[PDB]
Amino acid sequence: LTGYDSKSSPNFPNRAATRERRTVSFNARVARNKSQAKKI
Amino acid sequence: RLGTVSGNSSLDKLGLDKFLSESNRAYTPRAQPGFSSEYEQIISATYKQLFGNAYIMDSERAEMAKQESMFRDGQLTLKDFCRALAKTEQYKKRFFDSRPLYGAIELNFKNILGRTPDGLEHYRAKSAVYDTKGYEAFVDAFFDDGEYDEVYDDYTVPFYRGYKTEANLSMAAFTHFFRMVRGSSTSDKANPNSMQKDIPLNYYGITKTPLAVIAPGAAGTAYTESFAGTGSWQSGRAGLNAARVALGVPATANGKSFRVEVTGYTQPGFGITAGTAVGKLYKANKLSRYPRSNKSYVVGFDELTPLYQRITKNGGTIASITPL
Amino acid sequence: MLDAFSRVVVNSDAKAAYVGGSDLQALKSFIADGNKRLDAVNSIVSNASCMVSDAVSGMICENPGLISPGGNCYTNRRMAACLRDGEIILRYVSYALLAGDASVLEDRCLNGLKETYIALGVPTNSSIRAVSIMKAQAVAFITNTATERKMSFAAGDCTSLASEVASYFDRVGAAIS
Amino acid sequence: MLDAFSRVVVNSDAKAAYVGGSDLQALKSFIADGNKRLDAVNSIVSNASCMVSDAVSGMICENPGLISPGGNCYTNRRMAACLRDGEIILRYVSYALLAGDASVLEDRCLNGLKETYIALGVPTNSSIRAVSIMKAQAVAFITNTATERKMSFAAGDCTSLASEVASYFDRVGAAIS
Amino acid sequence: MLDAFSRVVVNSDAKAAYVGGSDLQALKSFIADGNKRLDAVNSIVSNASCMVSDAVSGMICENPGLISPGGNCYTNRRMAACLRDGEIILRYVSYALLAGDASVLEDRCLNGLKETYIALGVPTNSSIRAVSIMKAQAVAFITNTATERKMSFAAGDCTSLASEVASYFDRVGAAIS
Amino acid sequence: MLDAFAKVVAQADARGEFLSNTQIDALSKMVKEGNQRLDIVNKVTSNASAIVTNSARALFAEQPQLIQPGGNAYTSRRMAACLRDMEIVLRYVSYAMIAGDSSVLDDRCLNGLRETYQALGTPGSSVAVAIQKMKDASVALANDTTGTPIGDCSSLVAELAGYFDRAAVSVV
Amino acid sequence: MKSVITTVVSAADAAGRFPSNSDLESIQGNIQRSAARLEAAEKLAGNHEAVVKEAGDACFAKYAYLKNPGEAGENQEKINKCYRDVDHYMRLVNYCLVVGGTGPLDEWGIAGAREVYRTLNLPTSAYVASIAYTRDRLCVPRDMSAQAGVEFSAYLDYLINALS
Amino acid sequence: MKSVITTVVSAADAAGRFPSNSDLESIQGNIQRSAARLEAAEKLAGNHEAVVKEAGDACFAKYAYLKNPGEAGENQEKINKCYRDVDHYMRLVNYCLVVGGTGPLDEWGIAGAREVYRTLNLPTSAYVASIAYTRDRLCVPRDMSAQAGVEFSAYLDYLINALS
Ligand SMILES: *C(=C)C1=C(C)[C@@H](Cc2[nH]c(/C=C3N=C(/C=C4\NC(=O)[C@H](C)[C@H]4CC)C(C)=C\3CCC(=O)O)c(CCC(=O)O)c2C)NC1=O
Ligand SMILES: *[C@@H](C)[C@H]1/C(=C/C2=NC(=C\c3[nH]c(C[C@H]4NC(=O)C(C=C)=C4C)c(C)c3CCC(=O)O)/C(CCC(=O)O)=C2C)NC(=O)[C@@H]1C
Ligand SMILES: *[C@@H](C)[C@H]1/C(=C/C2=NC(=C\c3[nH]c(C[C@H]4NC(=O)C(C=C)=C4C)c(C)c3CCC(=O)O)/C(CCC(=O)O)=C2C)NC(=O)[C@@H]1C
Ligand SMILES: *[C@@H](C)[C@H]1/C(=C/C2=NC(=C\c3[nH]c(C[C@H]4NC(=O)C(C=C)=C4C)c(C)c3CCC(=O)O)/C(CCC(=O)O)=C2C)NC(=O)[C@@H]1C
Ligand SMILES: *[C@@H](C)[C@H]1/C(=C/C2=NC(=C\c3[nH]c(C[C@H]4NC(=O)C(C=C)=C4C)c(C)c3CCC(=O)O)/C(CCC(=O)O)=C2C)NC(=O)[C@@H]1C
Ligand SMILES: *[C@H](C)[C@H]1/C(=C/C2=NC(=C\c3[nH]c(C[C@H]4NC(=O)C(C=C)=C4C)c(C)c3CCC(=O)O)/C(CCC(=O)O)=C2C)NC(=O)[C@@H]1C
Ligand SMILES: *[C@H](C)[C@H]1/C(=C/C2=NC(=C\c3[nH]c(C[C@H]4NC(=O)C(C=C)=C4C)c(C)c3CCC(=O)O)/C(CCC(=O)O)=C2C)NC(=O)[C@@H]1C
Ligand SMILES: *[C@H](C)[C@H]1/C(=C/C2=NC(=C\c3[nH]c(C[C@H]4NC(=O)C(C=C)=C4C)c(C)c3CCC(=O)O)/C(CCC(=O)O)=C2C)NC(=O)[C@@H]1C
Ligand SMILES: *[C@H](C)[C@H]1/C(=C/C2=NC(=C\c3[nH]c(C[C@H]4NC(=O)C(C=C)=C4C)c(C)c3CCC(=O)O)/C(CCC(=O)O)=C2C)NC(=O)[C@@H]1C
Ligand SMILES: *[C@H](C)[C@H]1/C(=C/C2=NC(=C\c3[nH]c(C[C@H]4NC(=O)C(C=C)=C4C)c(C)c3CCC(=O)O)/C(CCC(=O)O)=C2C)NC(=O)[C@@H]1C
Ligand SMILES: *[C@H](C)[C@H]1/C(=C/C2=NC(=C\c3[nH]c(C[C@H]4NC(=O)C(C=C)=C4C)c(C)c3CCC(=O)O)/C(CCC(=O)O)=C2C)NC(=O)[C@@H]1C
Ligand SMILES: C=CC1=C(C)[C@@H](Cc2[nH]c(/C=C3N=C(/C=C4\NC(=O)[C@H](C)[C@H]4CC)C(C)=C\3CCC(=O)O)c(CCC(=O)O)c2C)NC1=O
Ligand SMILES: C=CC1=C(C)[C@@H](Cc2[nH]c(/C=C3N=C(/C=C4\NC(=O)[C@H](C)[C@H]4CC)C(C)=C\3CCC(=O)O)c(CCC(=O)O)c2C)NC1=O
Ligand SMILES: C=CC1=C(C)[C@@H](Cc2[nH]c(/C=C3N=C(/C=C4\NC(=O)[C@H](C)[C@H]4CC)C(C)=C\3CCC(=O)O)c(CCC(=O)O)c2C)NC1=O
Repeated sequence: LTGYDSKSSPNFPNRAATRERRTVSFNARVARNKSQAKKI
Repeated sequence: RLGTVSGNSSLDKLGLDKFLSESNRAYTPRAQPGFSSEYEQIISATYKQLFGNAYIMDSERAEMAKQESMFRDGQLTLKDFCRALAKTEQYKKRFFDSRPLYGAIELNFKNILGRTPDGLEHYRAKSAVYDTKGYEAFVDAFFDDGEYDEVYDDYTVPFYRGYKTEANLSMAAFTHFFRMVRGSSTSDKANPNSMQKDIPLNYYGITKTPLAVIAPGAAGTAYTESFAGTGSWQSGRAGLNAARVALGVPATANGKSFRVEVTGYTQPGFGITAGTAVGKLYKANKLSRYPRSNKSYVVGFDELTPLYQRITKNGGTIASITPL
Repeated sequence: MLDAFSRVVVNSDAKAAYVGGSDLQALKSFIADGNKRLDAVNSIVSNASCMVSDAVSGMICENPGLISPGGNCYTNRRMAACLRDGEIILRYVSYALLAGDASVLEDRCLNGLKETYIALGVPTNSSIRAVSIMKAQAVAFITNTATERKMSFAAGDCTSLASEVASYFDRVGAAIS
Repeated sequence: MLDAFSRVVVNSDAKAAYVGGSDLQALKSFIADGNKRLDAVNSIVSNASCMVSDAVSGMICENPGLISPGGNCYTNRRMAACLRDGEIILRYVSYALLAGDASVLEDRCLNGLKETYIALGVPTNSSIRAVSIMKAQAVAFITNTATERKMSFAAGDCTSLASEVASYFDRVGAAIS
Repeated sequence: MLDAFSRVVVNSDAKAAYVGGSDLQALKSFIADGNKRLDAVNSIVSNASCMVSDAVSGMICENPGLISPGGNCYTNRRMAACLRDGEIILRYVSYALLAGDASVLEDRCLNGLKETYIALGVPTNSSIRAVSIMKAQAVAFITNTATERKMSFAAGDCTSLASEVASYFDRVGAAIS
Repeated sequence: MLDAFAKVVAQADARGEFLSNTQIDALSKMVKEGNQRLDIVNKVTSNASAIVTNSARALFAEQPQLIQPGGNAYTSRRMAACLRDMEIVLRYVSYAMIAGDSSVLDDRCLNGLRETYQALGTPGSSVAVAIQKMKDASVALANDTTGTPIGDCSSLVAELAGYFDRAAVSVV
Repeated sequence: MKSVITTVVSAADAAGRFPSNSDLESIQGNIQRSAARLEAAEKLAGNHEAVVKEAGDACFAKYAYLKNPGEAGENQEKINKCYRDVDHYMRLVNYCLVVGGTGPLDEWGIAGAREVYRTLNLPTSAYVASIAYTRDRLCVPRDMSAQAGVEFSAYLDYLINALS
Repeated sequence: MKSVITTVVSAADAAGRFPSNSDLESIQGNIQRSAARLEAAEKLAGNHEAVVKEAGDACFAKYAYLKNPGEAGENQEKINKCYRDVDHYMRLVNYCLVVGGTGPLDEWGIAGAREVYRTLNLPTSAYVASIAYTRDRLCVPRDMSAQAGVEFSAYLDYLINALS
């Protein structure tokens, strides 16, 4: 095993709450790390 | 104005008035072209919060032109602005390179997160990232963990929250908030517990020792005390501050016991008169009547009213009385 | 933070010792009465809502100056904060009853509460009547002695837990006075 | 925070009284003398950027050691901040004249300025000279008694509004001392 | 942002022309009929929460599929937000009536609403009906065509804003579509 | 401590300037009101027991929970410490009336009075009601024309009310 | 304390600017309302004991089940605490009429109302049954002027939406 | 566009609130000030070509050194790019007298002006001299009324305090 733990990366998509956030900030948190492969 | 009972409110009279008014919420993804008069308010509100009422001259600000341009483009407040701003040189100059490591952690909790490190493990969780991965990943750990995303939004400026019950820290970290944030007309360089050169909550932040809260603007707002341990194992000196315990037979005789803190002790204004003495002005060792201002006392109830008159009739002023 | 089991292992850590005969006998007794410890905690959290409404209304009807203009519980924002300042207090005492150790309300609730209430202006001589009422309610629930609510239980005795929960409720009044 | 109408409410709330024909008369003159107060803040926001630099130079011309190497206003960045420090003080006095009562500069500027200036090392005699200049600059602007600039008003009296803004400047010197 | 006053100052700016007596009558009648704008926002905001709950529970009495099992308005959590999605859009068209121009909500309320409702599966069939009956509650309050509420207003005409506020209600029904 | 004459000197010494001709006119106006300044502190210190006890009795008459068993004035010692504090404040207001400024009132009475009453548990809302009741018991007593020649005292009576309102607001 | 003055000196301190004529023309409207808005608070103060009694007696008369045992209106001291609970609300609407805005209402009575009536079992449906009586009982030719009753009835509807 | 309307609807939105009574009477003051703000705008709009001329050459009288080589006034096109640069500032004031507030100045004129004037080598002291010319020879019974001139000059000295 690598370290003391194996927590996931913050670069992984769908990691924040997205429960009762604003419509400006809801759309920012669903497309967190998906923009690259859509354009690839 | 001071007090806790006048306007049926108590937090806006501890120096948190102007902080209790603002939101700065950035109601759109990108900044609208053609105009700047709305996002300039968002930019400058982020500057006064993240740098902590610091002055940034217009040549110092012009170093950070690139960043302010991407945030005004289609990028976000926390990761593209507040994380970029804390990796500039105008941030690292004041809060990182001037201090030891624990001064940097206490100011990143205050600036980025708006609260206080309570306990040794909040320090150690952030200290260990610097030793293995340098500064540029040490700032990331204040952002890309599970505290920032659930409290502040993607486009809200990180307001202060270390005083309220929702930040589930402690009640000792409540008193530590009113040592860091000493009002609204104050900065980090401009408060007498950290002059941008030291660690503000060093012994009290590690051991979670609660402090007496002294309101900014009160008569006795200049109270500051120095630190020395006592006891022969840690090789310390007796006689600097007062104890915080009131342990013995003097605890419950003369009533219950309190801890009083005085600040202003000058050489004139001791005797039972109105004027200074004239003559030699000092004894043969020429120290002072009070070799340092900011004396603290431990006193019972039945000796509280004679002590009070000894404090005030000899020039001192009372900063805080807490029961022990 | 620390339970009854981890309290023992930090005492035998100082001795560089293991756990043997005499130091497991008081710990197996915790497991023995462990069904009664769960069976007492559930009797509190089942009806804690009436326990915090009756408690801060017993302080008010004893001290009528708390709802005067200029009283600490005068407006609705100050009264609603009182209704949850005591609901936080009851949450952490029921943690120390469940874990069998008072090192959880000592850390996250009691440490620094006295310096916090004197800053905000909360009268601490009237905050202790609200806890002493809750002390009388909590020992009248883990023994079936509540006047207007009877709860079914297995037969037996629970007076040791009545002195355990009364030591937690008295150190809340010892940390803020 | 608290304007003039917001001060008679909190004073009558401690009595838990209704505002009536004895307290409304003090505020009925406040709306009759409102077109003068609007006419007078306009005379100080207009001449604001010149009042600051005249007062930081006027402090320096009486204390020439303040630009000496070791003085508080030596370099550019220490001088640039004194022009900033001196106009946030003026900006809250233009607020407290606009509201009516002194509780916007008291709790946002003078709540914490005493220990601001004894941590940076700013001399508390030089700064209250720069306040006392702008005190005289605003009083001579409110009445049309300035030497080099006169502004066209409808004829009357503003002696009450002149002595009110002197009291706002006079407590800045009492606070940071 | 851009109200009815700021609408003419960018139309004249983009042609680089002074605003003059050719087009200062459209803002002369706007000011002279400004009390009708104040007598219309005050006749909406007095029951602004009431006309939500009559409409969000009036949407479902044409369509029982919303409180079907598996429906979009099934639980209490989804019913809390539907009454919350229904008080924002009413609040933001209050902002578009005090301003006089729609531009307060095409950058704040409607900027990207279409992509969030197709993310959560909020259907476009009901939200148009949810605002169409709230629009009919809006246009029936500024004139006195409401049934059990008849506010005492000064006489005149209000068919001008009634063709305006409903034009601010079908633009969201064309944006979320 | 300072008085109204040592206040102008301590102001002028910090600027190091010679007192103007129009600043001796202010101090010579201040001596012409000198007999009436003595006529107010004589009318107050000759009524001090009647000022306190008539205003203490009026306090517990409308706030009976102070002297109810359990309140913060139920004991003989908790009551004798209450009439002492109402006489402490009146003593340092009459000190601050011959002096002409509230410097002995702050440094020896009020700086620390709010911090004391938060520690002990004394309700600060009722110390205001106690202080405000002694103010108009003394203001109406200082407008007594008997024994003094009839003139005007309305700029000195308004000053005595200002010291009471300062000590009332510095405890809440 | 949201009033017209405290709106603009807190909007300006947000930006960090001086009061311009976007802050001076606001207080001109404070003069164009105080001649009639202060007229209602003059009438309400000298009449409130004749109004708070009529307001509660239109609540218990409709909500007659509240005087049953087990409820929140048991005995006389609870009903005496029910006129104390309403004569605050007729005092807080008096305080909002003199500050101009809705300052005292949304931070003294409203702020925290959802937790002090749900805990103490106080029905929030009876509060609106008494305030709407006072709104529907408002007769502008006799009792007021025609411009006080526009704005005096506008703060009761601020309560009703914030209680419902 | 920091006018009286767009500063109350931004204050309520930051709190999440409906437009309350403190918002509705700060826009009453917008009505009782337009009669002394709009007639000062059309008078500028019908006479801007003759007032920007005598204000333009005022800085070319005082700072007569400007027509040296290496400075702002070499050739005729630098004069034509100068009587345009001052013609805009009377238009942006004319927009601030029809929007009510100081909106169009501090986003189009003031914003970004300190850095375009430092690198193009334009001395700002001739801007504050040409502006303070037309600020100082208007007389209140002839060209305006006593209420339009205080409104007109207040947006004039907003420029000079922003440049200097
Ligand atoms: C069920 C199928 C059903 C309902 C539930 C109810 C809801 C509803 N109401 C309308 C029309 C109006 N609603 C109004 C709102 C109010 N009237 C009031 O007096 C109070 C203050 C307020 C409620 C808090 C108004 C003024 C109207 C217009 C007049 C009228 O009475 O019609 C609709 C719209 C119907 C449609 O066109 O689809 C609905 C759904 N009505 C139901 O039928
Ligand atoms: C809510 C009804 C609970 C409940 C709680 C219990 N309360 C108990 C004792 C108790 N209650 C009060 C408050 C009451 N006395 C007053 O004088 C006033 C107001 C003026 C009120 C509201 C007090 C003060 C006390 C204790 C006395 C003391 O120690 O100081 C209690 C213990 C047994 C009993 O008295 O019934 C309980 C269980 N009872 C319930 O059933 C629901 C769940
Ligand atoms: C004193 C506090 C009480 C009392 C306690 C007793 N409880 C006894 C047994 C018991 N209780 C439960 C339920 C409890 N166990 C759980 O696992 C959970 C939740 C997950 C709960 C709430 C159980 C299952 C049992 C075991 C036997 C049974 O009832 O079937 C008990 C007797 C057994 C023992 O002492 O170990 C006592 C004395 N009884 C009282 O009279 C007072 C009120
Ligand atoms: C004392 C400071 C001055 C002085 C003041 C007076 N001003 C008077 C009238 C006045 N000023 C204005 C402009 C002001 N009101 C606004 O609403 C705005 C912007 C939003 C501004 C800048 C107005 C409209 C008026 C009223 C004019 C009128 O109605 O005729 C004034 C006369 C009124 C009174 O006496 O009550 C006075 C005395 N004048 C002075 O001579 C000293 C130096
Ligand atoms: C259509 C919505 C109505 C209607 C509206 C009219 N209202 C008229 C005048 C008016 N409204 C008010 C109150 C308003 N002014 C304020 O300053 C505030 C709040 C701060 C409010 C709510 C006033 C003061 C006036 C002026 C006349 C008066 O004082 O009574 C009006 C006549 C003026 C015009 O037409 O320009 C109309 C038509 N009337 C209707 O018939 C429907 C129901
Ligand atoms: C001037 C000779 C050009 C020209 C320049 C403009 N650029 C404008 C906006 C803008 N530019 C950038 C790119 C910039 N940011 C970066 O981080 C980097 C490289 C690392 C570059 C080159 C961005 C991101 C933006 C967005 C707007 C903003 O940042 O606030 C611009 C318009 C400004 C506005 O819209 O307010 C201009 C005029 N444009 C031209 O026509 C000539 C060719
Ligand atoms: C009610 C029975 C009391 C009383 C309660 C009040 N508490 C007030 C504010 C407040 N209280 C706490 C302590 C609480 N929060 C915690 O996080 C923890 C421990 C985990 C505890 C015990 C805090 C931190 C605060 C600050 C406010 C906040 O966090 O939001 C309060 C004042 C509210 C206000 O200032 O408006 C009251 C009235 N006071 C009483 O009179 C009775 C005795
Ligand atoms: C000029 C008249 C003075 C003087 C001024 C200096 N002030 C300096 C720093 C400074 N001042 C403040 C307070 C200011 N900020 C506010 O927000 C408010 C009111 C709300 C005020 C009055 C702060 C917070 C700071 C710290 C700036 C920072 O740390 O970045 C200062 C030092 C600047 C520096 O060290 O870079 C000076 C020289 N000093 C004088 O000698 C005259 C009397
Ligand atoms: C009710 C009449 C509708 C309906 C409403 C629902 N909306 C739900 C979630 C939701 N809505 C929005 C937009 C709203 N948030 C904003 O910040 C703004 C503008 C400033 C608006 C208009 C967002 C961003 C979300 C995401 C989740 C959230 O933020 O709470 C929703 C589902 C809630 C849930 O999934 O838990 C419902 C039911 N849907 C309907 O069927 C009717 C037509
Ligand atoms: C003001 C609250 C009274 C009032 C006072 C007046 N007293 C006047 C003269 C005066 N007062 C005293 C007594 C004072 N001088 C002392 O030396 C001592 C203590 C030893 C005291 C108490 C004296 C001796 C004099 C005579 C000097 C003189 O004639 O001024 C006085 C002037 C008289 C006048 O103006 O006619 C006034 C006004 N008079 C009032 O009406 C209120 C109630
Ligand atoms: C008021 C202080 C004096 C006064 C001065 C004179 N001005 C003269 C001509 C003139 N004035 C202006 C400014 C004025 N005209 C406008 O169109 C506008 C704004 C839209 C303003 C403020 C201009 C532009 C001109 C030249 C062209 C023209 O006449 O319109 C003038 C006559 C010639 C001269 O001396 O320059 C005088 C005496 N006039 C007065 O009556 C009082 C004494
Ligand atoms: C929650 C789930 C979860 C995961 C699965 C990983 C997914 C993941 N892997 C990598 C990143 C990577 N992952 C691999 C792994 C592999 N490449 C190979 O050649 C092999 C096929 C395979 C393992 C045997 C490699 C080599 C990188 C490259 C790291 C780099 O680019 O430096 C990254 C980007 C780096 C980072 O964000 O830290 C992420 C998000 N992280 C997560 O959070
Ligand atoms: C200054 C702001 C201010 C308020 C807005 C009110 C709000 C308020 N009311 C009550 C308390 C109460 N309020 C009422 C009134 C009623 N109960 C009902 O069921 C009826 C609906 C209604 C009659 C009109 C009653 C009966 C109580 C006492 C309930 C109890 O504890 O027995 C309490 C608890 C403190 C107390 O018991 O007095 C508070 C904070 N009080 C305030 O001080
Ligand atoms: C819509 C708002 C708006 C403005 C406020 C101005 C502002 C402005 N002026 C100039 C540009 C200029 N402005 C001036 C004017 C002057 N130079 C001086 O020193 C005197 C103070 C003044 C004469 C009275 C001159 C001479 C130039 C040309 C500078 C150059 O091109 O080198 C430019 C650069 C583009 C250009 O060269 O035209 C801009 C943005 N233009 C605008 O479009």
